[PDB]
Order: sequence, then C-alpha cells, then structure tokens
Amino acid sequence: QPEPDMITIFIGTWNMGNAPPPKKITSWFLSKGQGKTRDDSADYIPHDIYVIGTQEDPLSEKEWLEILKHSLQEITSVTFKTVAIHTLWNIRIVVLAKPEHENRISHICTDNVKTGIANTLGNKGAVGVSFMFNGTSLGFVNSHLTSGSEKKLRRNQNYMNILRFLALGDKKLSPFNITHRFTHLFWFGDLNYRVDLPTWEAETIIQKIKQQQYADLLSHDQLLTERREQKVFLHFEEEEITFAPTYRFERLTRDKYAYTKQKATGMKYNLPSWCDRVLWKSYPLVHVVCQSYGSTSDIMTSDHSPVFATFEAGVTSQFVSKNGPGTVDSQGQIEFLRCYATLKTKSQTKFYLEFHSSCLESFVKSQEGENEEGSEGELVVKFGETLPKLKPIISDPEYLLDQHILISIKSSDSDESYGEGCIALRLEATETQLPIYTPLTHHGELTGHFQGEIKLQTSQ
Ligand SMILES: CN1CCN(C(=O)Nc2ccc(F)cc2)CC1
Repeated sequence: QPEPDMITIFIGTWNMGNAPPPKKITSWFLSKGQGKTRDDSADYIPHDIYVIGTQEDPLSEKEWLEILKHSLQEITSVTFKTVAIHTLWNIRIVVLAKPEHENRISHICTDNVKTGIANTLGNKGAVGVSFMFNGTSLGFVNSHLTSGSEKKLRRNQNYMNILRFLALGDKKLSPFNITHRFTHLFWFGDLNYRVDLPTWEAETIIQKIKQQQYADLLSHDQLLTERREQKVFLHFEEEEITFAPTYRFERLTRDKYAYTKQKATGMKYNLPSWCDRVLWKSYPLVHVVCQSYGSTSDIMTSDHSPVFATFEAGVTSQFVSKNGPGTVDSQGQIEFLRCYATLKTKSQTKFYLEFHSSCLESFVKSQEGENEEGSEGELVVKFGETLPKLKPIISDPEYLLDQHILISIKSSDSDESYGEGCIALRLEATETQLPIYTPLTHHGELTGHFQGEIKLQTSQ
C-alpha cells in the first residue's frame, strides 16, 4: 500500500451564534452553496483530513463529535477517527481523519491562547492543533478575534498574541513561532474583520449583495486592506472571495441581513461583512492548491453562515536509509555561501545564525557575522564563506530536495531572535551555486531579509 504524496484537507469555520445546529449540515462538508464550490461528481470521495473550527459553540464536545462523525459517515460511508478536539470557552477545533491515516499521524499537539486583558479577557482567543502526517508537519488555528467595525487594530493585536503564544509543533524549534513550524499552516475562524463603509450605506451594500456584485465591498474589507498594508497575516494566502458576506443574518432565513444597532449588539451596527475566513501559509515550493472556498446557503440556525475551504496539500513519506536516521549520510551536504542578513534593527550587537531542519540531527549555530552599514541606514550582517557546512541525515535527492532549512538570526548579547525565515531545498540544480532568499520576521512582523547562495550535494 503506497504512501501518499498528496492529501486533501477540509477546513470549516462556523460561528454557531450559541444555537444548536439544524439536523442536516452535510452541505458544509460537501462545499456546496455560494463561492468556489466542489463538483457534484466528488461528493462520495472523502477528504483525508477534516478540520472543523467553531465559535459561539453551545454543544458539548461529545454532542458535536456525534453530529460531525454521523454527518461524514452519511456522506462517505466512512467512520472517521478523532485525531484531536480542543475547546477554549465556546471556541472549538475538531480534527477527523480517514481510518487508513491512523498510523500515519503522530505528535498530536493542542493549545489555546486567550486574548485581551481584564475587560477584554474572557471570551476571545484561539485554539489549535498540530501533528505530523508521515514526513509533513500540519498546523491548524481556529481564532475568534475581537468584534466591532472600529476594532481592526485590536484584531491585528489578537493575531500577533495568538502567533506568539500558541505552543504547537516541535518545541525544539525554539526561535520559531507557529508561522514557521509547519509545512502547511491553516488559520481560520471568525476573524471579525468588517466591510468599512458608512452606516448610511447599509441598504446600498445589501443591494450590491443581492446582485452578487462583491468588488466594491471587497475593496473595503478590513482583512484585505490590512493585509495589503502588511498590518496582519504577513506571508499568508487567501483564495478570492466569490460568496456573499457571511454575517450578520436574521436566523432561520438567509434573505435578510440584520445590520441595525440593537441593545443586544451594544448599540453597534453590523454591516454585512466577511467575518468568517480561511487563510494558509505553506513552506516555499510545497504544493498547496485551494479547490473550494465558499459559504453554505441552507444552514440558518446562526447569524453567521458556515464557510468551507478545501485544499490539495503535498506530503512526503517517513524516509529511512541505510545511514540516517541515527547518523549523517556523508554523501550529502548543504553549503550557504556569500550570505548576508539585512536587518531593520538599530541595535549594535553581533549576530549569529541558527539553522534548524528535520534533515539535520540537531540545529547548527554559526560564528558571528560581520556588521556593516547599508547605504540607506540599515544593518547588513555578512557571513561570507564562514558558515558551517550542514550534514543532512539522508543524501538521497528524493528526500533532500523536499526539505527546508529554517534560519534564525540571533543577538550574541541576548540570544534572542531578531528574525526568522525559511529556505526550500527544492533547487533547480545540485552541486551548483544558486541564489536563495527569505524575508525575515519576528512576531510575524517584517524585520529584514536573508539572501545569498546555496550549493546542495545529494547522492546523485
Ligand atoms: C497522546 N496521545 C498519544 C496517542 N494518541 C493517538 O495516537 N491519537 C490518534 C488518533 C487518531 C488518529 F487518526 C491518529 C492518532 C492520542 C494522544
């Protein structure tokens, strides 16, 4: 039975509005409704992994697991295995997998982050799950961010707290936050970004939605504008939105948006918005293709509609050679040549690098680089040809060309990371000096760049 080189992943996000679901929710798992929808001919084909994020979820874990598993069984005739379930307050993530994947899945981690302080602590935050699928690390974050049209900056702060403090994946990757720990990271939820138009334009907005004319609304979507100004979700992707705003509906129909201020809303307007979103970030040159992104039309218990997204994701096998794991394979080497970091910092410490990769027995620390001034005010840290030659555990190009090297640049004075990035080993050539590049971030914000050349030796 061959190991897969591709899987499909279902991501669902639904703010349930503290109401039990209706008896049938199969349309959600089938990616049927509005937007980019799944072909009818696929309906019986199970996804490999289903990741369900809920917010304002009133059900027990048991109650929801029963509804989810019976739903999928009705669709596919497959009894899914529960990989993980984690709940913070009324924010929940469930991961289900086909039974054939049970002995492909390991290193299951769960965590949560509570956002805000005192007043603003006690209902918003995030839950997450990570695991290994054979040789591929997968991370999943379900976040319910701060509500309200005038709180986009709070949402951005919530995002940074979640990616700083959510403890998923390999704890040995100590300089790296969740935005660098996974081959594929999916981040979804009620992100609560709104369409930033005047309140007086509510009926105009509804008109546009009824005509399926989303362009002038999307140009005011706070998540798209904030992402374009690099305020949030730097280096994440989102499929094009081709479905109606998923909030705020009158319950038990989808024919009415309930946008007017009410005591129950704290006298806030809720103009129709795309609150409910799915974003991802995969390591460079790994296959990831969005195959659906849309909302259901027929699930109306909540003031939100469910959102679905599906993906093809490249995966690798758990590689064994005569040599590694358990030793290095002397036919393999990675050389980083003529590299330099360009940093936005004003600090005047020396810097060293750390190289982290599951193709190494353990992480590798460099010597200190040489600091110079850039022409436009910047710090440039030069490493020359001084960098340690990296010794991978397996030399086979079928393994090594699929790997990645995480880079941290750290202060000699404090050992703290000033920037993190990732380099793919999916090169155009081996035994050939080739340009490499990664932006560097810290707490998910741009802090600089790393560039240079690489020369990769494999057993071929
Ligand atoms: C800490 N433990 C280790 C064993 N364990 C597990 O193996 N779960 C699993 C479930 C479903 C699946 F598909 C694969 C693995 C539960 C957590």
